[PDB]
Amino acid sequence: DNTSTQYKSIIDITAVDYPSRENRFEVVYNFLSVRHNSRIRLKTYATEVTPVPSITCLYEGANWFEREAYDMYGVFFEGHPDLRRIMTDYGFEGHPLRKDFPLTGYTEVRWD
Amino acid sequence: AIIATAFAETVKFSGSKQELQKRTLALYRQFLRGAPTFADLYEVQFSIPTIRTKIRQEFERHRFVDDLSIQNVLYAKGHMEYQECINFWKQQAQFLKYFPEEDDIQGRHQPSNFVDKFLKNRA
Amino acid sequence: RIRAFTINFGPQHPAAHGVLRLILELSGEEIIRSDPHVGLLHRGTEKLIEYKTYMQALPYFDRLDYVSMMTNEQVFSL
Amino acid sequence: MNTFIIFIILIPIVGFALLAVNILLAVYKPYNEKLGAFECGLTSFNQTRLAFNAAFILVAILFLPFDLEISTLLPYVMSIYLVSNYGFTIVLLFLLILIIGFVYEINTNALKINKHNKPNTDSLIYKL
Amino acid sequence: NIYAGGSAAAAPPAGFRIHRPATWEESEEGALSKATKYFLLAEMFRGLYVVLEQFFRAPYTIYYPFEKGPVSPRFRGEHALRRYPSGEERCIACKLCEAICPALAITIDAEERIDGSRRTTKYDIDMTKCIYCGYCQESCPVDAIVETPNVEYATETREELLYNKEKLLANGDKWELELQYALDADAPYR
Amino acid sequence: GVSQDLPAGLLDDIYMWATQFGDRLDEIEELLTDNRIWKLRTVNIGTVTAQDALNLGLSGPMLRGSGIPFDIRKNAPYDAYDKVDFDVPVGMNGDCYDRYLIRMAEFRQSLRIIEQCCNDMPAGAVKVEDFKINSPPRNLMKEDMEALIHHFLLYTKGYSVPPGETYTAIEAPKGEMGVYVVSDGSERPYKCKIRAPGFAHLGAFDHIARGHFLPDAVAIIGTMDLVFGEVDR
Amino acid sequence: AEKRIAAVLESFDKISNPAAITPTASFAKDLNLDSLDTVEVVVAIEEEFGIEIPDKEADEIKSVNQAVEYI
Amino acid sequence: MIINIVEILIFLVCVLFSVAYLTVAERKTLAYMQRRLGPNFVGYYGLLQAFADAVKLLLKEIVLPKESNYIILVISPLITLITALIGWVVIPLGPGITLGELNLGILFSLAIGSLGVFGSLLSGWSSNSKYSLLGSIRSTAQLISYELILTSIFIIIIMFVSSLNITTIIETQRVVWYCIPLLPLLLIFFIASVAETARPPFDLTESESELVAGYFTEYSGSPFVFFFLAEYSNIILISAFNGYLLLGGYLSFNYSYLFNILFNDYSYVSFLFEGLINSSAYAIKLVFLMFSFIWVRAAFPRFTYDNLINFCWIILLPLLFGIFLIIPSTLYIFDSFPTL
Amino acid sequence: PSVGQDLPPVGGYEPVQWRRNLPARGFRPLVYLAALCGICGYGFYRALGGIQERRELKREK
Amino acid sequence: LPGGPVPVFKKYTVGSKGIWEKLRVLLAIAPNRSTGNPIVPLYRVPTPGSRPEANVYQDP
Ligand SMILES: CCCCCCCCCCCCCCCCCC(=O)OC[C@H](COP(=O)(O)OCCN)OC(=O)CCCCCCCCCCCCCCCCC
Ligand SMILES: CCCCCCCCCCCC(=O)OC[C@H](COP(=O)(O)OCC[N+](C)(C)C)OC(=O)CCCCCCCCCCC
Ligand code: SF4
Ligand code: SF4
Repeated sequence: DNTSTQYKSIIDITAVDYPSRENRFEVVYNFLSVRHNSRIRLKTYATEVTPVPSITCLYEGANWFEREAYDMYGVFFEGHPDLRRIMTDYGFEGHPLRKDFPLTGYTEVRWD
Repeated sequence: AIIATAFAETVKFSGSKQELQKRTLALYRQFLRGAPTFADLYEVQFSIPTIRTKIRQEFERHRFVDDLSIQNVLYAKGHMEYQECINFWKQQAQFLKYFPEEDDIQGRHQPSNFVDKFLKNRA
Repeated sequence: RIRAFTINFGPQHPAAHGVLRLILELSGEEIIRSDPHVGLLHRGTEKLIEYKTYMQALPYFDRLDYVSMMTNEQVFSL
Repeated sequence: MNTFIIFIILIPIVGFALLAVNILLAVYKPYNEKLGAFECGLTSFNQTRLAFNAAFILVAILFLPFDLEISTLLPYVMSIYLVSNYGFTIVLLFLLILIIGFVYEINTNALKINKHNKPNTDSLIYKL
Repeated sequence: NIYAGGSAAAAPPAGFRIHRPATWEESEEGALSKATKYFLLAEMFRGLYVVLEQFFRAPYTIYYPFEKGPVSPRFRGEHALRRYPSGEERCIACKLCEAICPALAITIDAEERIDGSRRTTKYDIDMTKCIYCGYCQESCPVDAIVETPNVEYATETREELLYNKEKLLANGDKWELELQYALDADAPYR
Repeated sequence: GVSQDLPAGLLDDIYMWATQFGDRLDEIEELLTDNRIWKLRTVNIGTVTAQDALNLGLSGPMLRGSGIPFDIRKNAPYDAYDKVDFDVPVGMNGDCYDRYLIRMAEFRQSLRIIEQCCNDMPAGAVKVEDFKINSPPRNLMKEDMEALIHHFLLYTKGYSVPPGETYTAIEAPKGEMGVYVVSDGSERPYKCKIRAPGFAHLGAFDHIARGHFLPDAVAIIGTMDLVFGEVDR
Repeated sequence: AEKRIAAVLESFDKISNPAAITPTASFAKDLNLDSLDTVEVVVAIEEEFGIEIPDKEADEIKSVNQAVEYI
Repeated sequence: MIINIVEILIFLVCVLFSVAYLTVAERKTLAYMQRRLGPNFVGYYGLLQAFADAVKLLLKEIVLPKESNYIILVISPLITLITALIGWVVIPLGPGITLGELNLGILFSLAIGSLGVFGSLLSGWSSNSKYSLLGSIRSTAQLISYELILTSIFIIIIMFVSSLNITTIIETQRVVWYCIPLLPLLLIFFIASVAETARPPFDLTESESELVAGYFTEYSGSPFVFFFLAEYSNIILISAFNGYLLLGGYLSFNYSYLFNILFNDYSYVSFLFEGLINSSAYAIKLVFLMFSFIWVRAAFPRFTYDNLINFCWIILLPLLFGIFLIIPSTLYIFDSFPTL
Repeated sequence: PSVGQDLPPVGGYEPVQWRRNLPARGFRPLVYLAALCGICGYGFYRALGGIQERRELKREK
Repeated sequence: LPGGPVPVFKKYTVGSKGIWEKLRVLLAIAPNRSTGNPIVPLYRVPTPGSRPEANVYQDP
């Protein structure tokens, strides 16, 4: 909302897992200003139990991105209206983009 | 705008364990009340009491967790699971993941002592 | 009280393109709430790329928007 | 026993014969999953009857008076010469009366389904 | 000049504000011409005519499998293992194909042959894992593993699509001439 | 760069295809652009305002239809887009019909650029000329020791990327396509997240489709130009 | 009428004295029913009578007497 | 009796095979409009394609869903096909050359036609799905709506003739086909016939609905054959209505002079030749109308339900009422009320 | 160097057509309206003449 | 205006000859429009597997 910045479009939100840090997860926001033809990135941090404030109040487009970040990493977003899995199977246990989640997971399906 | 769906609760981390206890008992009530709806949606073989028993066992599993943050996450995920079950978003296949005991006997040999486990290279 | 009627538009539906599960709520004619369920084609590509060399990861980008293969390649290459 | 009656009897016979052939030759192996209603591959919950719009009712109800209006002109077209100018005047009066009702239907917008949700057009005002 | 919160490129371009929409009373066409277009479906008739013109043009269809679509020397089809003109295998088990394979479709085993040669004792491709990318063929230092132009090898059982070394060598023997056309056309470009 | 050079007769064939693609476009436009039924299905269907388009993360036609002149090829030029001449179509009603017109004009502009590339294609290499990054040509690989070593290493270990991170975006056919890649200095990316325009478009569906009829929803899905491999990666 | 409530709350586990259900008996004090058990018995009551009970009123229920007073 | 049986067998075979080959013609014509070939492989030049589809379907298992009134779902398509075929009993291929020479033939056409909505209406009830009920409701509303238009045009034509005998209506067009003074009615009748058969661009129910493929979504085997056959049979029959109401039926040109040159007296040869000329005229008109159905399918996108209901009740019906006024007025002005 | 590379012609290729080419065809709308009026009027002339002669045939019968 | 219409004989598509060309010109919505069928002797000839340039190509 500042006149010299005017970053009106939210481009993406994701997380990056850094298992060596005390706060595992860094949350990354990318923003675009069509007014000034400019981009900017904003980082914060989180753990498996400490949430982040949802930015859906500021950008509606953020909604699904935060859901994906919750689904892949387990980061919670405080104030998110409808926060649930968006990618994984119903009842899927785990957050697959964590460095300790194995590549092929734990379970497989078949017809019985 | 982008509006929430049926039985969606905005994520709020309770600042106190008592204010979480209220929400948690309310979620337990919701699950117990939805049990018959579950038995109808998912065409289950077993009885409504079996579903409610399973729900009790699930809530029992975390009866002694102390850290407030962990309880907050357990509650938010339990509510996600309630929303998934009550909206029929789940199919029968994923819903029946919760009831492994309800399936029949898998075989004659489930070892319990050391020798039986050792004969199957599971010691 | 308005009572929504809920329809699964897809996945096995010509307009839903085989993989979209668009859960719609109608009051008569009109859509009042829409809930697209996705992940019916979630392949875990982003997890797989972390186990690949950059050269080995390039062909995963062909298979994202699989009518626009070369521009997908182009963004990864840039 | 002219061709008319024989043809009219013959048609249902052929339909029933094709049905019988299909019953006799196709396999028949019902089972629970096959017996489900096809709704895009998923299952939906049983629901109270959908609330419908009034235009759906109104098209079907208004079909009957308009259909009767149209069908009441059959005696006129079968008697036009006999009743020539007097009946021509009478049928004009009858048509005009029915057209007044058509006018009522058109001006009341009786068969229009209005999209309940409309874009907001209110100005944005700030109390400085 | 000096801008505050802006710039010359964020200034609106000349003419960015659109002209006001015209009303009905400022129309060039009289109402009768418009009604003629409206009731007689003029543009719909133009569309029908365009469709009808196609009906008298040559169709594009080819009569597969009696005719065949275009194929190029670079095309990536079913895999084969090649020989030297002497008949010796070209593969010396460097395992570069196995290392590069993005789908991990290749499984290789090697040891010293009783004549001392470095050669494979096992060369497997899971054709149901393979993505037909051609990376193995690029990686090979001796042109041993190749993709033929053959696409017509559908099977009735999945077990038939796990190619072992015998199957791949037989493919090389079977397709060597077509492979030589393709190589003679594309080797300078690799 | 690219993995191989163009074969010998390709520029001529692309040019001959280009000499008739314009007519191919005209006939589709004959069927659609002025058809009153097409307009009944597209005009004022799936309307998005410019401010809401920005707030929802829409890009490409989904944005240009609302009147905003933004296109990465002109705003942040990459590979050779600065060297070619083309125009950018911008809508004003933010509906399905404006987006259809935008896509049809983009057909023509792509034909323009393809012709300019057929006329201005220069000589030289097609991949970067450092064999630590890209593999050397095969006749060097089978004659020169350094070339063989570099080929072996590139196909077994891969090149190492300096540590760091980037978000890189292009004007893909469906809107802004981005990648956020984090390098830890090794041969394998530490993190790679794909920003698919279809993801944000389908996210905006619930805001755009409210209050429409079901066939309008079919039309809106079609106007978003969704491919679902993009959506769920 | 109250006898139906006594029947509903009699057929539950963890209680070894079926005759201990006096019209003013508290679940947490007499029966030794857990918080979860209290929710279960409240749900069983409201299901037996077919009535839905709101959140605040349901939580404030703590005894047989309050159950009848609301019944 | 014998002659009656032979005539009925000939007429029935011709109608059923014409219906079978209309599906092949649609596939081929759409194909060549789309720069492809269409069926050219099952039989020579793809001439056995329809029979392959029919045999395949006749050997396909019938599925009765669980919540389904199985009797109603198996009899609904049967009755639609039966009424669709019964409609052919009054179509003449020459003066009086028909299976049923009814003085009330037009009325028969309209009544059997009005029995055509029950398939859509009953098919949705066949199951217990609310998707199905809504789709059937819409399709039924469209069907009765355009039934009004077709009936109005019938009555407008009878204003010129004052007869319900189809042969007589055709015979009065030896002076001029009724499409010449009433050309807008030709356009309107074709549009309404396409809508009444629920053909594109009037195919809401099958192609934009909750169920994937209309109210036939649940049909397999011979019930599907019944619905498909009834649809194409109604296409040809409604085109025959168009032909005798507006296109002069079996009339082409005056061949009196040519026949007087060729023949010197009545014979089975002259009778056969006159019959061939009449039938070929009616057949070629039917061919043009079938081609037009397919061509319109090739050229246009679909309406929505709201669009088509508006088209029928706000645009077409008011014009038809205005025509109700203007036709008897013109007959009165010039003293041209038709006698019986 | 560069030997054997695909390259453009020295003069370049002739320009291709890329702008919209949908030329207007057909008479002005009022011509079609006039033709429709003429067709319908001639048809009405014939149909009313036929009706009148049919009535005289009815008198004779 | 560059990009404007070019005649049909400057487009590498088969088209018609003789009396049929006169008929097509009389009956076309737009006479300058091509049919879309590539000219067989000119298009993708010689085939990519028999290019002479392959035997002179060097790494650039
Ligand atoms: C000038 C004085 C005139 C005097 C009165 C006229 C006398 C009668 C004229 C005969 C023709 C009348 C019937 C056609 C009228 C169509 C009018 C129309 O355009 O309907 C438009 C309707 C939407 O309604 P509206 O709101 O008015 O449109 C504004 C859109 N912004 O939306 C629609 O319904 C679209 C139009 C429907 C087209 C149906 C297409 C189905 C098949 C097309 C048939 C084409 C011919 C096929 C035969 C093959 C060719 C040989
Ligand atoms: C509102 C309508 C106003 C139209 C006014 C037009 C009058 C023009 C003068 C020509 C008449 C003429 O001279 O031809 C006379 C004709 C035919 O009769 P006849 O046998 O040749 O005459 C001999 C008299 N006998 C039989 C006693 C010996 O009669 C007609 O019916 C044709 C009228 C032209 C058609 C007008 C219909 C207009 C379209 C209506 C759409 C709703
Ligand atoms: S083509 Fe690609 S995926 Fe297939 S074996 Fe070769 S390297 Fe592996
Ligand atoms: S096929 Fe080639 S790359 Fe693969 S192991 Fe053999 S020699 Fe090495």
